[PDB]
Parts: sequence; structure tokens; C-alpha cells
Amino acid sequence: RPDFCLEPPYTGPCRLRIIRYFYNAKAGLCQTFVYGGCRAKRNNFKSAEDCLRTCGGA
Amino acid sequence: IVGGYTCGANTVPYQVSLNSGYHFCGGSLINSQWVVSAAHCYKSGIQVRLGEDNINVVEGNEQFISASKSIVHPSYNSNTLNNDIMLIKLKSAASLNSRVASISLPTSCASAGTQCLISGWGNTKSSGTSYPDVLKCLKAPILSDSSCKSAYPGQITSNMFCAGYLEGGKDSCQGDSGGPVVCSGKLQGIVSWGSGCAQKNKPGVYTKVCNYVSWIKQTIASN
Repeated sequence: RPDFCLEPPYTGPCRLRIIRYFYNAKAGLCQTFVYGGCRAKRNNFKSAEDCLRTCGGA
Repeated sequence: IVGGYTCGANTVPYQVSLNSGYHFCGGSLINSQWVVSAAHCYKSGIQVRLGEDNINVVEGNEQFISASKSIVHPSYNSNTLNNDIMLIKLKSAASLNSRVASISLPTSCASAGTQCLISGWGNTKSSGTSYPDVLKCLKAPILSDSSCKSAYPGQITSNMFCAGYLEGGKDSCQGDSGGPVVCSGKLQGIVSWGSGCAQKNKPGVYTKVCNYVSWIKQTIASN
């Protein structure tokens, strides 16, 4: 999996509250987190499916 | 809103909630069919919720009206966050006054030190996570452009201003974006961004509405 998948979820500086998915490398599972709306990092997905397809593989 | 307090029942009638399945941004009603919010709050299929302090109640005193048009400022920059403002037209007119009234646009910009009212249904914890069921309010003064730029070197444009306390403890937070910053009965700011929430030397940054009055009026008149 890409190295960015190992980075912790990044909420960012903006202040909206929208649910996004991130790959939790420690749990080996894609989970949800609160994204702030701007300056998203790559470990930020709009669905568990996309998160898994991108970060699931070893 | 962190370090704030439960707003008085219907004390913030111009406050609205932008919904996309659930509350994600705040907004300010400027007339019967137009709402002002942050540009980063743009999403397709937005529905506006008005007139209800409690964000979860359905069939209470609230009104759900679909957005028919969502116009983001044409120069919004998602990297610098410059020009972070958006206009939303409601599909139908909302019932005004009682628990739903518009907020007047400024005729002139406010000054540092001016006390303002910030509100929203955002996070109430600076470190943890606790979203409220009722609308929260906060009294915060506008900070000098000088201390704003010192707090965020190279990040503050002429279309932004800081409000809050450098000591931390009081500030807007995730879930408050797009919300109003009212100073002396005038909409001078829009919740935009900040480094974390309620952190020392990291005050909230807000869109400077007084700089877009002309854009707002002309946009509303042409659409």
C-alpha cells in the first residue's frame, strides 16, 4: 500500500464537519473521521470501498 | 463552539444549518431566499435547515428548504482559503421573523476590539469531540490585523480577520464553518478556518464580509 496510507487522519484547518474515511494502518481497517473541508491529505476517502481499494493491499 | 454557551431561545434567528444527510456547515440568512456561507461548504444537493435551536429535531419548528443555486465566489482559492464565501438561493421563500429572520449586511468594516457574536453547532471541545444538540454562542472581540498576521505568518489576506482570544479556551470549531460573526447587528464575518480549536496564539480566522457586500447584492440581483 502507498506510504500515505500510514499517515494519521488529517482534519485540516477548515471548520466544517463532514465524514470521510481513512485507512487506520494499526487496525488494518478503513474507518471514519471528521474532515474539516480543506487541505486534505491522501489518506482521505469518500467511501470505505475507495479507501480499501487504495490502502487495503499489503 | 468551544468555551461558549447555549444561545437564548431564538436569539439567533438568522442562523441556519447546511445539510447533506446531516449538519455539516452553518450559514446566515440575508433575506427570504438567500443564505451566505463559506465557499468550502459547497456541496451538491444542499438543503438548508432554519428556525430551530435543536439540530436533531424533525417536524419541530424547523424548515427544510432545498438549495436551488449554490454560487461560490469565483476567486475562491481552496489552498490559500482566500475569498471563502458562498451564496445559496433557496428553492422557495422561508417564513421570516419569529424564529427565522435575516441579518443585515455591513455598511462599513468593523474595528479591532469590537465585540461580536459567533454561533454554530460545531465541536465544543478543543481536544476531544463533543457535538451539541442545541445552538451554541460565543462573545469574541475582533483582533488587530497585526496580531492576526503574527499568529499566522503569511496566511492572512486582506479578506480575512481574526477574532477570539490569544490565550485560547474560546473559539469556533469544526461544524461551525459558514456560520455568522455578528458585530453590532451586522454580519461582518463567516467562520472559515484556524489551527486546531481554541489553542493559544491560534485564534479563529473569518471571511471579511464587509469586502463582499457589492458582490452579494449584485449576485442576488442577477440570480
